[PDB]
Amino acid sequence: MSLFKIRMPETVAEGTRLALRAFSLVVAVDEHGGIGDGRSIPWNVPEDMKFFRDLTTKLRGKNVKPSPAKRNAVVMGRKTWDSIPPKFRPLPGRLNVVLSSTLTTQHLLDGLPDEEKRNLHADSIVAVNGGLEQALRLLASPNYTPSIETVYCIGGGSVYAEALRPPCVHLLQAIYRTTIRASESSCSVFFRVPESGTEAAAGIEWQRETISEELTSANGNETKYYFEKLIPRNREEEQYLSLVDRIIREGNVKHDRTGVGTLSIFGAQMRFSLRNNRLPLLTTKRVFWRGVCEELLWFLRGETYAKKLSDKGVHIWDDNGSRAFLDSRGLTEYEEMDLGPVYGFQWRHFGAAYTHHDANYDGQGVDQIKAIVETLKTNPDDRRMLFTAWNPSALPRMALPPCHLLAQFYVSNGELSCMLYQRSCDMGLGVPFNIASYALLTILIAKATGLRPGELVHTLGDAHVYSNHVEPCNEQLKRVPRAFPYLVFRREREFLEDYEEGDMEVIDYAPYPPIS
Amino acid sequence: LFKIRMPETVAEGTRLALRAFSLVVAVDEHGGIGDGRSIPWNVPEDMKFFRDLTTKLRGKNVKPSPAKRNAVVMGRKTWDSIPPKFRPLPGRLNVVLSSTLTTQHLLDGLPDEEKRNLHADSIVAVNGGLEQALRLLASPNYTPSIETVYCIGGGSVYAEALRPPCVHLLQAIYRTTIRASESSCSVFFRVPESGTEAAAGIEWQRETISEELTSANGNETKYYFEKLIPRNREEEQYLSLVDRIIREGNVKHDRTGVGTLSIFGAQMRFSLRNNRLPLLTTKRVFWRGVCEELLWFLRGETYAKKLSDKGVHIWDDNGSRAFLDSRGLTEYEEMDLGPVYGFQWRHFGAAYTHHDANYDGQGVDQIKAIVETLKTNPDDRRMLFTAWNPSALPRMALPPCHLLAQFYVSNGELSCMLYQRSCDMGLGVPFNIASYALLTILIAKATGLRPGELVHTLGDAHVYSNHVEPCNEQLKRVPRAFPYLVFRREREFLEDYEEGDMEVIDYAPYPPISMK
Ligand SMILES: NC(=O)C1=CN([C@@H]2O[C@H](COP(=O)(O)OP(=O)(O)OC[C@H]3O[C@@H](n4cnc5c(N)ncnc54)[C@H](OP(=O)(O)O)[C@@H]3O)[C@@H](O)[C@H]2O)C=CC1
Ligand SMILES: NC(=O)C1=CN([C@@H]2O[C@H](COP(=O)(O)OP(=O)(O)OC[C@H]3O[C@@H](n4cnc5c(N)ncnc54)[C@H](OP(=O)(O)O)[C@@H]3O)[C@@H](O)[C@H]2O)C=CC1
Ligand SMILES: CC1(C)N=C(N)N=C(N)N1c1ccc(Cl)cc1
Ligand SMILES: CC1(C)N=C(N)N=C(N)N1c1ccc(Cl)cc1
Repeated sequence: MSLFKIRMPETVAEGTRLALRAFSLVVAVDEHGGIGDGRSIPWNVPEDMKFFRDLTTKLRGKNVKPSPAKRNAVVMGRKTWDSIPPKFRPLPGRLNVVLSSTLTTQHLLDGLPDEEKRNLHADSIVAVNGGLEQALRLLASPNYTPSIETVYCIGGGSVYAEALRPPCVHLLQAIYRTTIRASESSCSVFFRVPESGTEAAAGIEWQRETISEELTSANGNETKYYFEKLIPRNREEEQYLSLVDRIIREGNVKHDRTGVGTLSIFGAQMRFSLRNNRLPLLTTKRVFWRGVCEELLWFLRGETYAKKLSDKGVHIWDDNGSRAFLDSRGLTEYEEMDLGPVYGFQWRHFGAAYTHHDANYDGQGVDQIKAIVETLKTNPDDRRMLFTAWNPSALPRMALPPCHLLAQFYVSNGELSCMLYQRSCDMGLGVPFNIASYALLTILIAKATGLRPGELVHTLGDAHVYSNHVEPCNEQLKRVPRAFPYLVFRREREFLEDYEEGDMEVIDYAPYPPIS
Repeated sequence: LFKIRMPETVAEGTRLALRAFSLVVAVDEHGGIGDGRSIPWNVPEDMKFFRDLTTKLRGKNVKPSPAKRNAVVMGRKTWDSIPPKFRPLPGRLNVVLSSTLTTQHLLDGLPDEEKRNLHADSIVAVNGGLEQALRLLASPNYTPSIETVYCIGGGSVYAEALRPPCVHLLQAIYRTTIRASESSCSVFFRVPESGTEAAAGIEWQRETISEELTSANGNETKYYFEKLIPRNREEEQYLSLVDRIIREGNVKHDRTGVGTLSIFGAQMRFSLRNNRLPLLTTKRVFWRGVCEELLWFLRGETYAKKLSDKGVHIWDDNGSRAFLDSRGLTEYEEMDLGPVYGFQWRHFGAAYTHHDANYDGQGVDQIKAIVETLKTNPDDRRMLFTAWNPSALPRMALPPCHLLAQFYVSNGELSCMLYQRSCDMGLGVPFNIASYALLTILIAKATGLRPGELVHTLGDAHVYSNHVEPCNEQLKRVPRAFPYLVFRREREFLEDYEEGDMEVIDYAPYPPISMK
């Protein structure tokens, strides 16, 4: 359509490029915090060693063994790489990234005992002339992201130091620390977690997710040790968990005509950071992001024919798209799964006359989306940049009124912010989905106007919890939220409407398992 | 037929149960009101203070007439204490609580008949306690004619005012403490402590406390004043948001050079229960304008001359032959704004020619439909109306600032959520909280429901650059208790309601900002 469509700008890829890849950290220390006796660890512990081996090699989803197209990487200082017997070098099943200003990828290769091995481990060994940051940077490249599932900082006194301070600390998703109660090993380097509220912690609040019971090693000195997984507390996801909990403890009970019950409160707001490629996909329960992605893209394109979603295996619109339901809405003239002028149609053709989904609508009605894209690039402080699908005229003609019916954009310091207005909000499955959807829209719109993603604000109206969801939503409440993942684009397009779900990839999403 | 008919529960939805009052009292360093047998301390300054506060009216120009005067409530014992030759307290309605004395009884106790008749109007007895007295001053005879009620005494009455239900109605407490040389007392005055059950959620705070004064009564009596008020967290919601904006907002500049400090996304809640009217107290809100424009809105009016003809020129700038022409609205008579606000509320989508046309029946009447769903299916999650119509903004003098509102019904109370895109914290927001509270209250009256809560959601919240100094001044004032809204008479239809049908009682805002 070209002119009917919104042409992505040249900076399209400039304000969304992953600058630094997210990672985790594995480490062992003594009761005093020591980590290494200068070049060695005077305390090799069987259990801890197997743990490091398992943690760093295994992938999310059991039954999938590492391979060259999907594996984990480890980043280590040169002195650490040097402390590994050349015979066990490199650590198998992972991409070994070494920090060195004296050794090149080639040199590390030379170090391996024979040629054969040097060739057999060629794609598993690369040097980086820089510290952690330049390594995390190298990793974010198209070649390693999403290729490398998880990056693990396996250590080195200087790497751990770079990792625990801005900027690399803002990407540290988890800290796995093994504490061995050594009989005496007072080393040199102390590994310490910045305490909450101090300047060092840089605003981050590290809280345990899990702590193991004190254990006894099968080694020679029955050494005692324990494990701990530490994560950067997530206030953002907590807003959500707090609101669900309040609805369950204080919400009002209501049963509709169907006998469908719900607990609910009225009026609420949430904030979600969208900077540096941050996607707020909730962690205490996996979110259907492919479903989320396909539908948002479905929106911006002005679609109304749900079959396109159900063909790509997304069935969120079947119930409300059937013949039976449509007939109950008086839309007996609509093809099955032809919802009418809903969501997207009102976004790109407000007030246009609707007939059937396959008709030509180009140039019809007010294309709100195309004007907001144009105003942001010429008058970013305009206070009237908002779209609505809430059209009282077209409403009866719709399969049903839109739940997320209003959105507004704000600009400050080149950062695109978006406010959302959801009249009805199902906390259990609806709200998380909607948070992902609008987060995506702000990113895609940001990329189209030459701005950086900022924040997503969410205004809830009637936000409920189904009765049939109270218990499972209670189980979930137990879990403490983990760090959010990030989304990257593997390719850009010429027009906003051209983006496909595959063009982007969600990296480092470690959501808790399905509630039992 | 086009107008919204009021139900017969119209008056019951907002009947003023108890009228709001204040309490004046004197105590010694132990909290001794007196030895139950007359206050042993005549501290002249206190007497003139008492006389001044309880007699004068806010209108620093009106004299106490039976049509507009202050009331004074006291127990029989306190009324006896008043020298017969000085009964009743002149210039104030004397309200006496007694289970034996009668309106005629009190009267006869006064000597000469000349005053026994000139004061039949300023004396009245109530056979019951304080709670009954406030319920009696809430009748149409006293509210709003009585500008303010003053519980002036009796240990039994003070105790009642300090406990529910009467406390929830106490606007303030004036307490003078005397350095008592005589401890001859027995009953102690005590303001419930913050957080204790006795305080019933109310947190009493000092607005003012004087320095130690010395009476010219020849005894060197040391004494001091106090003005305690119920903490108004709700207005502090607004005071805080302004502080935050002024303190950390994004300074932007219009294309005309006009400056603003801003933040995007905020929310505020306001209780509309029991005739509570959330009119900020830190700066007087023009209620006569609010009320008239809202009414103007409900009627679906599009002609501002009708509002300017009532001393409300808020739309005179956008009603200019000049402004209008810029908008290309060349064929619009002056002051004809086009299909804005009200028009989209009652006629969404109708084609607009001139404010003269008859629109009855045209477009969608969002208000009607809500009022109906409200009385038959109060749980429906689609009770919201919008003024944001992209196909018709270009024909509007201006696009709506407060563009969307939704309703929610719980326990028979009506709540409302307002969405305002641009928000002038300096003048609009305060005005807009007023309007939508009024709107919510009237909607309740129209649907046999009780006013619940008003939720205010903001988009671009800003403080105009040249308002910093004034707002900073206002921020120094501790918010006072919100006033109450009442209704002298009712109506057969909602479009019929006139500004003079409701009265705003007990509104004691702080004086104008000394903007030198
Ligand atoms: N308890 C535990 O879990 C662990 C303990 N250890 C212990 O720690 C000690 C090793 O720590 P340490 O001596 O700090 O060694 P490291 O393993 O951190 O190696 C440091 C080396 O990494 C390189 N490097 C680091 N930062 C940069 C940078 N910004 N730019 C370029 N190169 C960089 C340099 O290589 P180059 O010299 O080539 O320029 C450098 O000398 C040992 O005693 C080991 O046993 C190690 C890992 C884990
Ligand atoms: N220092 C100060 O600031 C003040 C000092 N005082 C002094 O304190 C003393 C007040 O006496 P105290 O007994 O505490 O209180 P009151 O003066 O309130 O006298 C109580 C009397 O008020 C009436 N009353 C109270 N509650 C009810 C009710 N629910 N229904 C009907 N009638 C009711 C009764 O009249 P009845 O017996 O006829 O039924 C009752 O005996 C006085 O001596 C007065 O001078 C008073 C005010 C202020
Ligand atoms: C096994 C050990 C000591 N334990 C932990 N927790 N973390 C590490 N990074 N380790 C480690 C792994 C490999 C190398 Cl080369 C050095 C230390
Ligand atoms: C003047 C005095 C003592 N002082 C205060 N602060 N409050 C009262 N209510 N007073 C009072 C007024 C009238 C009567 Cl009859 C009794 C006490």
